[PDB]
Amino acid sequence: DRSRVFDILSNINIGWNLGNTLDATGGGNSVNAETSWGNPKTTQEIVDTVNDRGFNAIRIPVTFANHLGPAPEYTISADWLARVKEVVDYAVNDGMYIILDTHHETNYWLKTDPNNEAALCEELAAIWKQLAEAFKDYDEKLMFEGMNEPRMAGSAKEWSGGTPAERKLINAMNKAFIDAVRATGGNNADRVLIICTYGHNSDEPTLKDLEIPSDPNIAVALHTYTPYFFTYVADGSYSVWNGSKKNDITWQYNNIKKYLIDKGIPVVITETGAQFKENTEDIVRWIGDYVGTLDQDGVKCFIWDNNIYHGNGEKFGLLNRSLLKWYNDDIVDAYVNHA
Ligand SMILES: OC[C@H]1O[C@@H](O[C@H]2[C@H](O)[C@@H](O)[C@H](O[C@H]3[C@H](O)[C@@H](O)[C@@H](O)O[C@@H]3CO)O[C@@H]2CO)[C@H](O)[C@@H](O)[C@@H]1O
Ligand SMILES: [Mg+2]
Repeated sequence: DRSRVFDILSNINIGWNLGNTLDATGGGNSVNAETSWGNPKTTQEIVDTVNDRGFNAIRIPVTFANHLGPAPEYTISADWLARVKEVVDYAVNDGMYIILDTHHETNYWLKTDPNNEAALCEELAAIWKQLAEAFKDYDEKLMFEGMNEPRMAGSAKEWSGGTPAERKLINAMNKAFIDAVRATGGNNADRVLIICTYGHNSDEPTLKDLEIPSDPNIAVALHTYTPYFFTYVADGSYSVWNGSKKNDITWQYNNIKKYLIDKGIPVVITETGAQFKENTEDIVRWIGDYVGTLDQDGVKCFIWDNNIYHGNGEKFGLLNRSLLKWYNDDIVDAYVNHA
């Protein structure tokens, strides 16, 4: 019976990622990593704005790698831990629902080599122990997401669910994450712990191989920027949404139902969104089909927002952080009013 996770999650309207921020990897062992990819230092005002618009839930991606001491302790540098805590606290002050993850660890130590299971499991555990300790007293609105898109970068199946041996590794790493957090006690004993598939992929073979922990206070995370060719820019990508491709979303959702929802397993889309391609009207329609699909079973999603809209890059930006204004209110309206 996993109904406690469902009740907690049902309180979310819809979520928002503080993207390209604490996940950013410049600056080395320093708090400047936060601004290394060109975003301003996060403020209470920024979080207020996110919450006030209707995003009562927030994902705070954090890349810890460069702020970790040497193995085997992997001590998180105090300055970095304190800063992460500050940013989390912004959301706590606003009584928001919060996901804390580890993020671009995949650039560093998190390489899904089955033969290195122990070392990977131990490092993940050593990081989450310290995090779980630092957030021991935080209430049930704070959730942990162990990994972000855990995978072997450059591998043939990097972005399509990895290999069978890798997926078994993921199951072991998921288990190590849960184990380390539960062992810290306090509010971490029944805290919602959000696990993931290889690369956060949601294809049937990726889902089929997913070991579901017996721990009843967990949820499964997936990333679905579906369809890829609408949401991203690439050879073969399009910006028109007439509804013809709704099937690609429908098809994928049924697998998620088949393997998770219809077994009573909580599911969360911890990342989704569409890059701006001068196509407000189309994205609004896509949001209707996509989020409306998730709303069929009360599944919540968190929108990726990297604060890139005018300039070059992947245009997932929605909140102009420096002006505390939204880049595109029609798109945002569709998100926050999805119900
Ligand atoms: O999963 C989120 C992740 O997506 C990354 O893009 C991946 C896509 O996930 C994947 O669907 C796509 O597959 C396409 C392939 O790369 C193309 O070359 C072409 O052959 O068609 C495929 C569609 O079946 O690959 C991309 C490659 O990046 C994003 O990079 C990343 O931001 C995000 O986290
Ligand atoms: Mg308690």
